[PDB]
Amino acid sequence: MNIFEMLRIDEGLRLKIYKDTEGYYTIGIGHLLTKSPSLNAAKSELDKAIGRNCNGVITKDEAEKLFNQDVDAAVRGILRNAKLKPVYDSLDAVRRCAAINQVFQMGETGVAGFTNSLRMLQQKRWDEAAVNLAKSRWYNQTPNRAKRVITTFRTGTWDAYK
Ligand SMILES: C=CCc1cccc(C)c1O
Ligand SMILES: [Cl-]
Ligand SMILES: [Cl-]
Repeated sequence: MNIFEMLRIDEGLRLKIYKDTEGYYTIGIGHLLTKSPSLNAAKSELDKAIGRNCNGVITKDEAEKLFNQDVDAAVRGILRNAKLKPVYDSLDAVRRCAAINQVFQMGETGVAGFTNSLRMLQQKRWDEAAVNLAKSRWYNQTPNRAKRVITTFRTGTWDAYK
């Protein structure tokens, strides 16, 4: 298992513009296009991102391409965050995947306000952190997924992803 397989499991793959769980225009492997509720803004965005007029549809290769960039962007976001960097580096590899997933799903922003959890993760207080983590809108809106990630933090193994 690795970060890509992991996130490809959590986000799925779709070749046509779609609305995510928050009702936003997305495509491929969880690639957010825009927050605006205008489809046309979305297609514009899609066009800009691929480098061609897609008319709302892309190839697998194209999705995978966006995906590579996106993973990359997430990690790099982590490492550039003073609050995040230190935690992330304190962790082992599996656990690090869990951190990327959260960041991929919610942004460096969303993750930065998980102060308390962050701290607990840094201290290696696994179960403690796992409980804290659950007390959140994130867990409550996307429970199956949050569950997987949390377990991942808690145990350091890939069991949640079987
Ligand atoms: C709940 C936060 C866990 C966490 C620790 C380190 C770095 C990132 C990006 C992260 O999401
Ligand atoms: Cl792009
Ligand atoms: Cl879910």
